[PDB]
Amino acid sequence: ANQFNSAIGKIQDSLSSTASALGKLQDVVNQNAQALNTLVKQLSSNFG
Amino acid sequence: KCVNFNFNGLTGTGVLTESNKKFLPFQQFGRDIADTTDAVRDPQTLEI
Repeated sequence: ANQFNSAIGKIQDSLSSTASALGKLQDVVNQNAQALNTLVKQLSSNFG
Repeated sequence: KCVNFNFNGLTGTGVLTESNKKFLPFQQFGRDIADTTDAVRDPQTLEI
């Protein structure tokens, strides 16, 4: 009972202090944001 | 209303909405992160 409850409490301190554990889901948004932003930037190019 | 907006520098289309954005006294227009002009100062009166 003391081991299970103490392990759950460490999750709150791990996600608050360390934000890189969720970086797997952050790359999904970054790859989608960089793909849309770069796709827009080609409209200003003259393309010859 | 959505119609053609041409102020002295360019021809475009959009809807005018009063916002809190401010421009320099000698500044005409400005662009967003997409390299597209989101606002143009009135060539006659002073407004953004």
